[PDB]
Amino acid sequence: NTRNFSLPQLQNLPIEEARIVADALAVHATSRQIDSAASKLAALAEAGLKGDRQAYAAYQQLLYVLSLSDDVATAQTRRWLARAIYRVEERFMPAADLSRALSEEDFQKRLEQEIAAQSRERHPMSQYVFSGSASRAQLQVFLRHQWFRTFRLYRDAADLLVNLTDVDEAAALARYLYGELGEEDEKGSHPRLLAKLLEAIGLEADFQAVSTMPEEIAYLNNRARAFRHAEVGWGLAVFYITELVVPGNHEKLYRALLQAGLSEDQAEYYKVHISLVPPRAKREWQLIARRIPDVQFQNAFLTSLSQHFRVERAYYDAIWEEMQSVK
Amino acid sequence: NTRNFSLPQLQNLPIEEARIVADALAVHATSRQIDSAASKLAALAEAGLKGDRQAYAAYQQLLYVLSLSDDVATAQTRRWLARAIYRVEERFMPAADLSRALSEEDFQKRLEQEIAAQSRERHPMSQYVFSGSASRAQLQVFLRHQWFRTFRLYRDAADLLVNLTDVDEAAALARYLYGELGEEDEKGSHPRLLAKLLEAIGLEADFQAVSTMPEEIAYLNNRARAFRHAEVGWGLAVFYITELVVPGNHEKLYRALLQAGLSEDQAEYYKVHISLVPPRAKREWQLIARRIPDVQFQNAFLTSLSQHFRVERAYYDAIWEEMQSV
Ligand SMILES: O=C(O)C[C@@H](SC/C=N/O)C(=O)O
Ligand SMILES: O=C(O)C[C@@H](SC/C=N\O)C(=O)O
Ligand SMILES: [Fe+2]
Ligand SMILES: [Fe+2]
Repeated sequence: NTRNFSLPQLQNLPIEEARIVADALAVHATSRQIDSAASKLAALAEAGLKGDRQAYAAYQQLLYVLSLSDDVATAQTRRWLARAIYRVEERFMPAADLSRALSEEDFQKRLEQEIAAQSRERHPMSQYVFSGSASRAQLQVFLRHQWFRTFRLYRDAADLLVNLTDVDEAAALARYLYGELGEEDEKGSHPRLLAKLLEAIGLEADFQAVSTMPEEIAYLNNRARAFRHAEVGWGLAVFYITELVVPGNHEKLYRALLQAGLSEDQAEYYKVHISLVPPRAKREWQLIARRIPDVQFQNAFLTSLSQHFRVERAYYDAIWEEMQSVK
Repeated sequence: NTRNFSLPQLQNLPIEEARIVADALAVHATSRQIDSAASKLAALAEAGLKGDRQAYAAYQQLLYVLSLSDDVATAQTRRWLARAIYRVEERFMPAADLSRALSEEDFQKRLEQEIAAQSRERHPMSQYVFSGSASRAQLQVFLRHQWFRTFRLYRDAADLLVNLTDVDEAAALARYLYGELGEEDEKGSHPRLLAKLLEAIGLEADFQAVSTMPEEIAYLNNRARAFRHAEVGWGLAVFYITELVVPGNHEKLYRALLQAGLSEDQAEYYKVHISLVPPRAKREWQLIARRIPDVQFQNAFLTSLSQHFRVERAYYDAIWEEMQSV
C-alpha cells in the first residue's frame, strides 16, 4: 500500500544522496538537512546534465521519487527539493531566447511547424500500430506505457489549474478536469476507461505503478515540472500540444484497437477523446492567445514545447525498441 | 505590482518582518534569507499566540500576504514560509486527543451536535437579517464580507483536490469545482453570481479585494491552511461543514434579500446553493466515511472543526459589530 511512497523508494536506490533526501523528508527535518539535500540534488543534476551517465540516472531516479511519490505528508518538501533540480535542468535546456515578441502570426506558424515536424502521430511506432501489424504482445507493450502517461495526467492539469489566478481560466481547466475525471460518474474517469481497456488485454492497471524505464521517467518528470512551473507558459505548452494532438492520434489508435478485435466499449478511452476534446480545445486556446504579446511567455512556452518533444521522442523511441524486442 | 500581490502588501506593513519576508521573496533570494524569514515568522507567531497582541496582529497580516497573494512567481516560497507559521499555530490549537475512533454513527452524531451548537445560522446577526429588519446599508456590510468568503473558495477546494491521491476522491472534488465555476458557462461561476448580486445592491466585486478586517483575515488564513493541510482531515472538516450549512442558510438569506427588494436573478447566488448542494453533500460524505476508522483522521477533522468554528464566530461577531454601526 506504500510501494509508491517516497521513503520506501528511497531506501531501494543504490544512490548515496537517497539517504540525504530521506533525512530531509523526516517530520522534524532541520533547515540545514533540507538545504543539504537540495545542494546534493543540484550537484547531481549538474553532473548528469554535463554528461556523467551515472549522475544522470541518479538525479532522474531521485527526481522521479521527489516529484511523483504519493505520500502527501512529504509532498511540500519533496516539491521544494524538486525545485532545486528544476532550476539546474532549465539552466541547461536550449532556450528559445527571443529578444522580442514574435507576431501572433509568426507564433502560430512556428507552433505549427514544430508540431508538424515532431508530433507523436508521425512516429514509426504510431504508424505501425495503425498499420494493424502489431502482435498482441506488442499492443501490450504499447498499452503498458500508455498507462504511465494517462493514469495521473489529471494531477498535472490540476497543478496548472492551481497556478491560473484568473477565475475564468481556472474555470476552463476545471472543465477539463471534470471531463477527465468522468463528469458525474467517476467510474467513467479517463484513467478508469484506460484501466478497463488494459484489463481486457490481460494487463494490470496499478494505481501505485512505479516506472523503471529511464525514458519514461524522463517524460513523466518533465511533464510534472512543466505543469507545476510558476510561469504557466511551460504548462500551457505541454497542455495545449496534448489537447491539440490527442484527437487525431486517438482516432487512429481507436480504429487500430477495434481492428485488433476489441469492442467499441473496451476502447472507449480512445473513442471519447476523439469527440470530447476538439471544442474544449478551441476555448482553451484563449489562455494562450491572451499571453502571445508577452515575450517572456513566448520564451517559456516555446522552450517547454521543444523540451517536451525531445523527451517524448526519446520515450517513444524506447517504447518502440521494447515493442520490437518481442513477438 | 497589483494591489493583491505580496510585495505591494508587504511594503504597506510597518513591520520589520515584512522587510525580511520581502527579501526572502526576491527572485535570487538565498536559502539563508528564506530560512531567516521562516525563523522570524515562526518566532513572531509564537510571541503572538502566547499573548503579545501586536505580534499576533503582525503575524496574522503577514500570513495573509504569504498564503493568499496572487503573484504566482512567489507562490511556492510564500507557501513554504506559511508552513513555518502553520507549524507554530497547530501547536497552540486545542487538539482532539481521541485514542479510539468513534463509530460512524457516533461520529455523525458528534458532527451534528457540534453544528447545532456552533452554526453561523444561529448567530444574532443571521437571525436579524432573516427578520427583514436589516437596512440596505446593513445588507451591504453583510455582502461586502460575503465577497471575501466566496470569491476564492474554489482555490482552497482545489488545494484539497490536489492532496486527494485517490482518483475517485479527486473526481468528487472535480465535480465540486465544476459546479462552483459555473459548469459550461464561466459567466455563471459562483463568484460571478455573487458579483452580480453585489452590483445589484450597489457594491463593487473586486477580484483583487484585500481584506482589512482582522477577524476576516484570521478566517481566510485558517481556511486556506486547513484546505492545504497534508492531513486531509483538516480540509475535509472545513469543506464538509460548509457544504452542510450552506443550503438552509442560503435559503433564508435568499428569502431575506427578496424581502428587501432584490430580483430572483439578482439573488441567484444564494438560490443556486439551495438546490445544488444537498445532492452533492451526500456523495461527498463518502470521503469522510471511508476515513472514520482512522483515529488520526478523526482527531485532525475534529481539531479543524473546532478551530474553524472559533475563527468563524469571531468573524461573524465583527461583521455584526460593523452592521450595528450603520
Ligand atoms: O501523452 C500524454 O501525456 C497524454 C496521454 S493521455 C491524453 C488524455 N488522457 O486522458 C496520451 O498518451 O494521449
Ligand atoms: O463559509 C464559507 O466560507 C462558504 C461561503 S459559500 C460557499 C458555497 N458553496 O461552496 C459562505 O460564506 O457562505
Ligand atoms: Fe483525457
Ligand atoms: Fe458555491
